[PDB]
Amino acid sequence: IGRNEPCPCGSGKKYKHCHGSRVA
Amino acid sequence: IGRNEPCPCGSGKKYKHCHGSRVA
Amino acid sequence: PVLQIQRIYVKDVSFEAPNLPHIFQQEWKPKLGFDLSTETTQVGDDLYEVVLNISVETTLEDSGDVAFICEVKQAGVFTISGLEDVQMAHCLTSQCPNMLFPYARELVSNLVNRGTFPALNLSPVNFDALFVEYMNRQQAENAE
Amino acid sequence: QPVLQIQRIYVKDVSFEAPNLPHIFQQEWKPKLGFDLSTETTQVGDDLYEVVLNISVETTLEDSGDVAFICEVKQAGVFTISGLEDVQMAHCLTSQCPNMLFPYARELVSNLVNRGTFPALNLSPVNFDALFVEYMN
Amino acid sequence: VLQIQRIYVKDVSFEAPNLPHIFQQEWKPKLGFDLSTETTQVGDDLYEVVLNISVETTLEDSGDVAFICEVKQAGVFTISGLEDVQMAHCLTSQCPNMLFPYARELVSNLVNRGTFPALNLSPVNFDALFVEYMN
Amino acid sequence: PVLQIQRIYVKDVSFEAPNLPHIFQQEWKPKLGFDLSTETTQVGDDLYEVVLNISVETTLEDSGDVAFICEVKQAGVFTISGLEDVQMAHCLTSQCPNMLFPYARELVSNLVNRGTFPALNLSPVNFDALFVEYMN
Ligand SMILES: [Zn+2]
Ligand SMILES: [Zn+2]
Repeated sequence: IGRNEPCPCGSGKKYKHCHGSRVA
Repeated sequence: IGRNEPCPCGSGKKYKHCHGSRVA
Repeated sequence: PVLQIQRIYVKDVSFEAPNLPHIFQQEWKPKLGFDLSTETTQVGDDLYEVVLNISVETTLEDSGDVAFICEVKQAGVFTISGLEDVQMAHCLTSQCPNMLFPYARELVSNLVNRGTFPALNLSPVNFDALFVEYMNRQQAENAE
Repeated sequence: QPVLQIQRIYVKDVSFEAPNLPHIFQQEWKPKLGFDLSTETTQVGDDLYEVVLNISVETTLEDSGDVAFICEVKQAGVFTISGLEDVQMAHCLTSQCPNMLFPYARELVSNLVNRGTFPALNLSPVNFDALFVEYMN
Repeated sequence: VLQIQRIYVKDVSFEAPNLPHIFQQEWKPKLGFDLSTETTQVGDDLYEVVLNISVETTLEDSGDVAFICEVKQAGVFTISGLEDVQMAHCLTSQCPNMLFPYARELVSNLVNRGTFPALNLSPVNFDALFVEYMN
Repeated sequence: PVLQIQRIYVKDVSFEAPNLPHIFQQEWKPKLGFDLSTETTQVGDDLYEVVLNISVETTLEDSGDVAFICEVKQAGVFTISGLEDVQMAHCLTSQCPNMLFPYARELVSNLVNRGTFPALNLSPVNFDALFVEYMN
């Protein structure tokens, strides 16, 4: 699942800006 | 006197490749 | 008989550095994660689009924090013809991907520099080895 | 005496997508450009602020509606700013700084588009003062 | 009236003579920065403003040149409806100021290519070059 | 047997657009001149600096005026060891230059775009072929 892919949760957010974020 | 400018001395070389070189 | 490169382009690019600017306060002890794969698609008569997928993730070890993650889909359209099944498989999983690597390398390099992280120049990859994996995985599927 | 110094310029996030390749290359290049922009600031230290310039670009081909490419850039910079009155500082964070960051973002967008072998796209100059007048209200 | 018609580079030069060995020296940089502008009318109400920037960095404990970068960043502007003084400020301060950030990014870009630590030119007060003009 | 990239950097760069802005009024009928060459230098034990030299000149046919001239000296330092004279010759004149080409290509395209000229992305160079011209 690519960082740019649509987050698997219909947020419309990209995987990396939703469930895939790594911020800390 | 610009780096890409023809060197003052009809070398043909860009000033930076003639009288403007900084090759230590 | 013929292998020609028609066009080299990027299909997808992604670069993220979530922990900036504070991450630059940590000790630069990088741990590099590198993922790679290729895929082909016939796009015309003797026209094939080969795509090189590269994923790179760097984290600092004495913290686990992600410095940056970079995903790239480098592609090229090739004109290929006059090759036996195996010769063709080697061309699509080794030869072509190998021509595209240096372009992906420079792309990764360029993006990492934009985040002001120390240079990252992907080490050469031996695709012949990936070609062997393809074969072996096929001798496994065709044998069911 | 007021001070405005550039500490670091970096990219926090980049995205470029070209969904319909290589077939989109067969359509007539009649581009329709969608351009979104915004900025946001965050104090990251004493007199240290991180200004972020967000630029979103989408280009579609008119006689088909197909997406040629989407490009989103989050260009940022850490600046040392001090000695400004509330209004002065607001202008500096919503106009001055974003303006210094723009050309960087512009070059990143052009760089990525060229990598998708699309004809050059050099974002036109942005008058950030328009974005200041809006912020004040 | 003041409109930007086109922004382009007329001349660019980046040189790092002492590579790769210079990377072994202690990075104790000494920055030399030169700047100047010049205008030329290229049409009716059309002026080409050129920002000239020269940057030279040497390492102090050796004097060796790390890199030299020269840029000629320009733009074509449509300018009209200004008294002699207001026009002078526009050509020697306003316009050069619009062009600076583009030149900044160019220098920054080239420096990066040489893998030297980032160099982001500090903002320049162009009103100063306007005063110098008047005088 | 080894081949590692230590550093990739530019030693010299030049871009010139003499006839601006008027050249923008001529019909864009480009004539491209492209020159290339490489050179190597041992810079240490198993350390070699490979330099890719790219020269590019574009003129407009209907007048001969020069649109732009771009010269790039792209280089890289590589750790190379464990190769026979021929193998090494191929690695220094083909393998390494090939790794550097896309960097130089990007720099040329980057500078050309700064001059607001239509995109110029140098076509792939088969260095294995420029290796043959070396054995001769
Ligand atoms: Zn989600
Ligand atoms: Zn001379």
